[PDB]
Amino acid sequence: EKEPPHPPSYPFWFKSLFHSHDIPSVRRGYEVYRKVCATCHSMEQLHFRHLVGEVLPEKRVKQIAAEYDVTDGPNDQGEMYTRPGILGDAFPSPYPNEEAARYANGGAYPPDLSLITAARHFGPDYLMALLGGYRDPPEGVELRPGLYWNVWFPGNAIAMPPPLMDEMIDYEDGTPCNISQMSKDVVNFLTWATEPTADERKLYGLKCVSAIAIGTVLMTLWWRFYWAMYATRRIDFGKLKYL
Amino acid sequence: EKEPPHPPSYPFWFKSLFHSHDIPSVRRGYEVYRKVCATCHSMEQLHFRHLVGEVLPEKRVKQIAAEYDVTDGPNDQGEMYTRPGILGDAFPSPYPNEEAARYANGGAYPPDLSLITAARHFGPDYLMALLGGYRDPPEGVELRPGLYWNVWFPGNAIAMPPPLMDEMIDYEDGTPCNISQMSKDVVNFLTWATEPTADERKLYGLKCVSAIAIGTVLMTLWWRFYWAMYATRRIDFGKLKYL
Amino acid sequence: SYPYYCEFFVKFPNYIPPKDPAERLVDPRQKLEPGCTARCSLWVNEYDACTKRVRARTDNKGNCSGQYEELHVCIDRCVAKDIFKYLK
Amino acid sequence: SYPYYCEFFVKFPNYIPPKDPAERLVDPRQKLEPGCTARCSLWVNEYDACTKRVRARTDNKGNCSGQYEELHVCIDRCVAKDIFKYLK
Amino acid sequence: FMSLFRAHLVFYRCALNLNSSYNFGFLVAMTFVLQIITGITLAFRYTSEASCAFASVQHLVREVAAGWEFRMLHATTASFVFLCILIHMTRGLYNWSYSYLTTAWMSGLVLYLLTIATAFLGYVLPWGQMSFWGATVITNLLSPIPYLVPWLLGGYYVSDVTLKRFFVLHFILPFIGCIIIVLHIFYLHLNGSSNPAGIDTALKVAFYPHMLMTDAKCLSYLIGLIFLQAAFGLMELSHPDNSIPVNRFVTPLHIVPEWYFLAYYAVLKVIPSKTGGLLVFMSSLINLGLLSEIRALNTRMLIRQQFMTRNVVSGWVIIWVYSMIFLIIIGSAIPQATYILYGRLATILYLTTGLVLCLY
Amino acid sequence: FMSLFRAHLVFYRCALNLNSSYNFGFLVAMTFVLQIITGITLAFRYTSEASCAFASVQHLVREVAAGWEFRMLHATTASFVFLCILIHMTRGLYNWSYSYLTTAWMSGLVLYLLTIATAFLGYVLPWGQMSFWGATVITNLLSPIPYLVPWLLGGYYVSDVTLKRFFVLHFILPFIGCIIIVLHIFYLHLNGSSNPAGIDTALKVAFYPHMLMTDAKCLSYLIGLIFLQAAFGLMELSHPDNSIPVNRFVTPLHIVPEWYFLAYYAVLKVIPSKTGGLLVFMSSLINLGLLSEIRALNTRMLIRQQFMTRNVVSGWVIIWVYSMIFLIIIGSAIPQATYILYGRLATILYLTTGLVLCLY
Ligand SMILES: CCCCCCCCCCCCCCCCCC(=O)OC[C@H](COP(=O)([O-])OCC(O)COP(=O)([O-])OC[C@@H](COC(=O)CCCCCCCCCCCCCCCCC)OC(=O)CCCCCCCCCCCCCCCCC)OC(=O)CCCCCCCCCCCCCCCCC
Ligand SMILES: CCCCCCCCCCCCCCCCCC(=O)OC[C@H](COP(=O)([O-])OCC(O)COP(=O)([O-])OC[C@@H](COC(=O)CCCCCCCCCCCCCCCCC)OC(=O)CCCCCCCCCCCCCCCCC)OC(=O)CCCCCCCCCCCCCCCCC
Ligand SMILES: CCCCCCCCCCCCCCCCCC(=O)OC[C@H](COP(=O)([O-])OCC(O)COP(=O)([O-])OC[C@@H](COC(=O)CCCCCCCCCCCCCCCCC)OC(=O)CCCCCCCCCCCCCCCCC)OC(=O)CCCCCCCCCCCCCCCCC
Ligand code: HEC
Ligand code: HEC
Ligand code: HEM
Ligand code: HEM
Ligand code: HEM
Ligand code: HEM
Ligand SMILES: COc1cc2[nH]c(C)c(-c3ccc(Oc4ccc(OC(F)(F)F)cc4)cc3)c(=O)c2cc1Cl
Ligand SMILES: COc1cc2[nH]c(C)c(-c3ccc(Oc4ccc(OC(F)(F)F)cc4)cc3)c(=O)c2cc1Cl
Ligand SMILES: [Mg+2]
Ligand SMILES: [Mg+2]
Repeated sequence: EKEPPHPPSYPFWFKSLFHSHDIPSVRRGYEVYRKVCATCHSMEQLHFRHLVGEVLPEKRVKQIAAEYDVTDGPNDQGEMYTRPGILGDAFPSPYPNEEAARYANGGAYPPDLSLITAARHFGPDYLMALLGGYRDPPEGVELRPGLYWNVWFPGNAIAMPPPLMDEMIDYEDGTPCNISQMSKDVVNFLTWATEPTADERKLYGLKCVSAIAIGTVLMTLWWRFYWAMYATRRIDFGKLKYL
Repeated sequence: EKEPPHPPSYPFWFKSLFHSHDIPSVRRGYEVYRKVCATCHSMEQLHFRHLVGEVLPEKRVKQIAAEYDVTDGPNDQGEMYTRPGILGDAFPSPYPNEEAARYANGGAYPPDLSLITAARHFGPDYLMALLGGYRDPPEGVELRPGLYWNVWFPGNAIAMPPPLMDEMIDYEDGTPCNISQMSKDVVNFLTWATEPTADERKLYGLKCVSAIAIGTVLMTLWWRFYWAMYATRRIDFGKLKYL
Repeated sequence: SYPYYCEFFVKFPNYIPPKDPAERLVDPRQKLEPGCTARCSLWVNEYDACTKRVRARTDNKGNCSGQYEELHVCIDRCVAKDIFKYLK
Repeated sequence: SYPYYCEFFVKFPNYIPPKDPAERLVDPRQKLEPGCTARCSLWVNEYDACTKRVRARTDNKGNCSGQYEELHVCIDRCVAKDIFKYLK
Repeated sequence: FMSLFRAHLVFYRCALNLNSSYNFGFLVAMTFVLQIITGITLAFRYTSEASCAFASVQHLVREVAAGWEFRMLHATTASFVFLCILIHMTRGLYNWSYSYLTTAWMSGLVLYLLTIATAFLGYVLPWGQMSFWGATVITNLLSPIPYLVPWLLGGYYVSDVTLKRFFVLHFILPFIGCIIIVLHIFYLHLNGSSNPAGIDTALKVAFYPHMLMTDAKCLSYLIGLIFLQAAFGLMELSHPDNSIPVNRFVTPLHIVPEWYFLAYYAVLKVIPSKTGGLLVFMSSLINLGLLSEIRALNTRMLIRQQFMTRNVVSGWVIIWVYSMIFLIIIGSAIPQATYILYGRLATILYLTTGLVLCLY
Repeated sequence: FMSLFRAHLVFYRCALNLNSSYNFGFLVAMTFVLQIITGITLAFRYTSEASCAFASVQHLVREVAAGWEFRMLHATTASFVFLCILIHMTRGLYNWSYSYLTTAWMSGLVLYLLTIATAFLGYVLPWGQMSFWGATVITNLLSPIPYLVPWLLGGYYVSDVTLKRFFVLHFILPFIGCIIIVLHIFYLHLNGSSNPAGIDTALKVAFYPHMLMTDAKCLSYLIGLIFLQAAFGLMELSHPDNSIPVNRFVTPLHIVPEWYFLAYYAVLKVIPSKTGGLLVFMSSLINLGLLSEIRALNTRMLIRQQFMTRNVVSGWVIIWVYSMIFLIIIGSAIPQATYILYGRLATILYLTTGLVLCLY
């Protein structure tokens, strides 16, 4: 084997010390997940209540949850039933178990995407490149059905078909849709979903690292205050020279 | 309310320091559980392998396990299936959940009997008395359907119908069956099932308590050996009296 | 936390064989109950007397559960003394 | 263990509005690929030359994956420099 | 540290008239050791997850080699911890040991409170019916103190988060206790121990071998009685309801804690007010602590000999002991008006005897 | 104990020419303190059950207030523990401190092994892919020793029982380390510390305030750099595969441990024999321990000054440092014949430099 190529550095807004997530783009990436990726991928750690006040308002999240049928029970007779979703429910999964997922995808398992940007090298840059790396095979490489060639996937042979194509959904804010736009948006959503506490973490760090730095200066002055009394000291042997 | 009556002391063989379980009676009590009690009660902590070499031989336990249909999976297609039982399986439960159990018993839940003799005061003596305590109600007490009068059950009103009646199963060893015989046998089985390590525990204790006792005697002699040199000591003031 | 608590000075009985094996198809409690019912007669009378006092009251109140429980507890304790002699 | 690792000295670009909103219905990668394909021409020729050497061999062995991967990696790195200028 | 070992356990001089009443401090220490050894061993296979805690204890007994021995030894030895402490404290009240061993008495009281808290934490871990409902009640008597309850549990009820943190605290507190035992011994050997007659004397001998062999003899009896009870089950030290899984919507018919908490649980049960019952708790501890300053409460010079021998007026500690026994019986009974009347009679004796110990 | 506090932290006299190379012992101690505080706090909400361990860590970060801070501080500070220790050990090899501070060197080596074992136990607890497969491999290098593996796991494979016991050991070992730090300091203050010039001198001053303020200044930098990395994520200290659930039937494409174990993992990788690679491990530790007796290995009287200043032949410790750095690069690379060739080149330098330190 060989070392895979390092992906390029895209200028995502969140990459700076002083920056937050880009929420308008996080919203559009959630439409892309719901209408394209959710057909094969689960996000089992996310719950609808996580979106309230951080991405979408409460009344809008309720409408999205209620459009799904969720299993609950047991009832008084010891049976199972279905009901519309509520804020407390988790994102719905497309398959009940892993064996059923592989059976529907030719033996390949689509991984859970709850921590996906923390679970790959280079994270979001890798995901952006992957989504636009499908090419025709090179001379001398023939792939059997169910496999596709990709620049950035280790080994080049991936079992996921190209998920994106120009013009396929209509954003709600009017932004024109294309493969590159959807890629940038879905990456932002999945980066936020990997750790929604990123903004709280960074804002607290700025307050702390700045305070500690100032105290470090003060302690430096207090140390040199005592350093000078012995660095300027005079010791004479035999007789006194100068006062 | 009032304090329930203390049950009488029946002479079970295992009650002595030096005694083991009565295995011939444990065997017959397992037939009683399988053919009468198992219809309403689960024993979820017991496994077929627990019976091998301690109550029944291996080839006989396999035949009993295979007479049940056990759920297993998922298969390669992500589906569930059934198969005959094996030594590794647990005793089968009659209901899937507690809500289904109450629905079939007028709202009352038959408790799990895996630790039953450790979970009631006076244990096996209480269970023996309970099973033969059904009587007609006294003057002035009228019970609604689904309740029965019992001498030893707290409050006297129990929701379990009388489970035993003379002549209902045929033991394999030829012992004649009657209500009192079945009661003694089913109690022995359930006492063993509450802790199968009882015989190992008691036999190790005899070896240990006897050894420790002997060492206690030896340490008593070693202590009095040093006690005597200062208990027989003489101290005189002024002048020496005796040698 | 124990399946049972061991006891001292327990009398373990000897099995009494029957005459006809078909005899033990009926519960051997029936043979011991009459004798045990005569020894608890002090409570048989307190129960019969409490029924009359309740049958005579005008209102629909009163019961005999107290006397009834004491009576049958006395009998069960008398049966336990010997029941295991007839069980394998 | 982090969603991303922060970076220093990142150039955040300014959005370039289009002329007709319907223009951005096609992927704006097509406008940047030709220019980026000319700057990586050193690898376009190594790939075309390796195909001839493989087409001529008698046995059914040989491939051009090595040269092909280097070529398209060069282009993707050239596109990344400016792609976000045309995305909201 | 070997010069400290020989100075305090070999050449230390003691009065010749010591007896077994002065051996129970060593026995308590040995019970801590045994608990630390068996406790750590149980921790290798215990699960704090509420949904699986109860099952992990049973699987430990039913499947693991020797698992029954470590489980039953840990449960039995806990009862012997409190019996030894009780005899240890009663000797002090019989001989007025706190007269001159003041900081030894106070340090001991802190150790007693630490052991109470440790035992309470451990009894919730097996997660049976009595685990859940006993914690719910005992944690409500502290309701008068504001917000002292919802935080220790980290929830609106004794949920699964309380169980995780009770495990960590239970793990830690015994080792803190071992630190305070060192202080306890520091304050004792500062003054030297007393003796049964209550007199000063120059008739002393070295700890080793004479006195060391008495401690060893008593250790043998302790190990034999623990194993006797553990391996045969002669007494009923645990409640059967804790062999039942938790049910949050069904309260058991009779809620009673372990025997070593019963007496004071009865006192708090016969006092109807909830705030007045907790004040009674503080006053009792305050009385025990004040005995450290008994010399100063009267200008007459005290003596250590209390003259209970052949005395028909008895002594206050003896009267307390029987009042405690009487209340253990009340605490184990079903509530009934008659039981409540006598329980209040004994509660007065239980409290008054403590107060009059400060008088002479 | 306050006379010991003032004797060893206030009036203790030190050479005037001390500098920051003598401040990293304090920093290591402070990292232990921070780990104990954050570790205990994490334990209140961690679950050792294999089926739920991985989920308990994520729920801790995603739902609990300030849960991200204690998780990320514990992970970052662990890296700073090993960086400080490395600088601490390198100062000693530069100044030949083990010449007369013999038992201080040996005690330190024991502390180093204890810290290695603790870190290895902690890395398995989150129960991701790297947790499982790194433990499986590192526990097979010990296969030459008979039956040293199947018992530590208590099963036929790194199962759910191994995880329960790694939690208890990880809990305990740090506190044992705190005991050995006391011995370490005992052996140091027995002889007194050295100085950068390697000479005896009477120009000494008291620890407080002059030298105490240098330790405080360095503490500020440590706390600021830990929080900088913890709260912003500038460096990549953890592997991404540990954010994936365990799969027993799928090995990850690249298995590599934490950076502070990489170098010696590379040495063991370029040696084909499995038994010869473990002998190499013992010989290296034996060499470090033998330096405690460097005075006796030659009859010529040694000096502490090694004369690296302006010297073109450098020193053996410097050459070792660069060989270690070179191997960290090899360990992080995909196996390839060319990498293996150079890795063996550096391994020879890595080992030979240790041996020649015993020569003079
Ligand atoms: C012919 C061919 C020949 C070829 C030859 C080739 C080879 C050449 C030779 C070999 C060369 C290499 C040798 C090896 C290297 C080391 C050599 C050496 O020993 O040097 C001696 C040299 C001098 O030693 P020294 O005089 O004893 O001073 C050191 C004392 O310890 C200092 O003691 P102190 O701590 O007590 O400080 C005293 C002083 C302060 O002293 C200094 O500042 C001195 C620093 C060096 C100054 C260099 C100036 C050079 C320019 C010329 C001189 C200036 C003009 C002077 C005019 C004088 C007029 C009278 O205090 C004050 O003045 C008052 C308070 C201000 C200080 C407090 C500042 C706090 C800042 C915030 C802290 C935040 C905490 C962390 C939070 C998280 C992160 C944000 O030491 C150094 O300079 C060491 C610097 C170490 C820095 C570590 C941190 C680096 C962080 C980098 C981050 C990434 C930056 C990336 C770049 C872009 C950023 C935007
Ligand atoms: C062969 C056929 C079968 C038959 C044979 C037997 C078969 C069975 C097996 C063989 C058995 C025998 C084998 C040979 C044994 C050889 C060794 C021997 O004789 O041992 C005695 C020997 C006596 O020691 P000593 O040095 O000779 O003399 C000490 C002086 O007596 C200390 O006196 P002092 O003047 O120097 O100190 C003053 C004061 C200083 O205070 C203390 O020393 C501490 C407090 C002592 C009093 C303890 C009671 C207070 C604690 C209450 C606990 C309540 C429990 C809560 C639960 C309640 C549940 C309802 O102590 C006292 O006042 C002590 C006198 C107490 C007299 C109690 C009188 C009770 C009267 C009851 C009247 C009942 C009336 C109603 C009747 C109704 C029916 C008609 O003790 C030992 O050697 C101890 C070895 C075992 C160590 C303990 C390990 C187990 C821990 C659990 C048991 C705790 C109690 C243990 C005794 C504590 C004594 C202080
Ligand atoms: C404004 C615009 C922006 C720009 C401005 C900057 C912006 C950024 C922010 C501001 C930054 C500056 C702020 C002001 C700073 C004021 C304070 C200051 O200057 O601090 C320096 C000051 C220096 O101390 P000093 O008392 O002045 O002098 C001590 C003498 O130097 C001790 O010497 P001695 O003679 O007494 O002892 C002998 C021996 C005794 O041994 C020791 O002391 C221990 C060992 C020392 C050597 C360390 C290296 C060995 C360890 C390797 C670690 C490997 C890591 C593994 C991972 C690898 C991954 C690949 O020590 C030595 O030999 C030391 C000399 C080492 C020279 C190294 C030369 C390197 C040459 C490289 C050549 C490269 C060639 C290829 C080039 C290719 C490209 C062309 O240090 C402090 O005050 C320490 C404060 C922080 C405490 C540490 C807390 C963090 C822990 C992590 C960092 C660990 C390293 C820290 C330094 C350790 C020094 C011993
Ligand atoms: C079914 C038609 C799928 C749809 C729709 C999406 N994905 Fe998927 N994905 C699928 C499979 C079968 C696989 C396994 C590929 C293999 O060869 O093993 C994947 C894989 C991924 C991955 C992992 C890539 C890696 O490096 O391991 C990612 C990050 C991923 N998929 C993302 C993703 C996105 C963003 C989608 C919506 C645009 C999406 N997938 C849809 C199956 C299917
Ligand atoms: C369904 C017809 C049952 C059969 C067959 C058996 N049991 Fe049962 N049991 C049943 C119910 C509905 C209850 C609850 C009673 C109530 O009022 O709550 C029980 C209860 C028990 C108990 C618990 C008694 C107690 O003190 O709580 C025991 C020990 C018990 N049952 C034992 C038992 C045995 C030995 C059986 C076979 C001989 C048996 N039961 C059969 C329902 C039914
Ligand atoms: C004086 C010291 C100790 C006392 C008095 C004590 C007391 C108890 C008690 C009463 C129980 C409940 C037993 C039961 O009913 O099942 C218990 C359980 C437990 N204890 Fe201890 N304990 C002590 C020390 C320790 C230590 C030091 C540890 C671990 C380091 C420990 C670990 C455990 C565990 C894991 C359980 C649960 C298992 C069980 O309930 O059987 N204990 N403890
Ligand atoms: C873990 C708990 C305890 C341990 C390990 C312990 C240990 C000891 C030991 C070894 C002794 C000396 C031997 C002896 O006299 O028995 C002693 C003496 C003493 N202890 Fe304790 N003890 C504990 C709790 C207590 C308590 C709860 C009290 C009182 C409230 C107490 C008060 C005393 C006193 C007053 C003495 C001196 C007795 C005298 O010399 O007259 N101790 N203790
Ligand atoms: C938990 C780990 C350790 C702690 C907390 C610790 C602590 C300390 C402290 C506070 C000092 C005095 C201040 C200083 O010189 O920095 C010191 C000195 C020393 N330590 Fe460490 N140390 C640790 C590990 C080690 C190790 C791994 C070694 C060597 C293998 C070591 C060997 C020494 C030596 C030789 C000195 C005396 C240096 C001299 O005076 O020349 N220590 N240690
Ligand atoms: C020198 C002392 C210690 C070191 C070097 C150390 C190291 C580590 C490391 C490397 C991890 C894995 C972090 C990760 O990748 O997620 C970890 C996890 C953990 N440690 Fe520590 N630890 C120390 C002390 C302690 C102590 C004293 C405790 C508890 C008393 C503790 C409790 C835990 C727990 C519960 C975890 C699992 C949570 C997690 O993985 O984030 N640690 N430790
Ligand atoms: C004169 O001689 C004596 C007087 C004594 N006086 C008192 C007050 C106590 C005592 C102290 C603390 C304590 O802690 C408590 C645990 C649990 C609770 O609450 C509940 F509900 F029980 F759990 C209340 C409280 C329980 C009891 C003694 O041991 C004691 C012993 C002797 Cl010899
Ligand atoms: C001349 O200067 C030096 C020489 C040094 N020599 C050695 C041999 C070491 C050392 C000791 C123990 C150790 O422990 C090990 C952990 C893990 C393993 O195995 C594996 F695979 F990595 F996990 C093997 C081993 C790893 C490395 C040093 O630190 C060291 C430091 C300095 Cl300054
Ligand atoms: Mg006075
Ligand atoms: Mg020499």
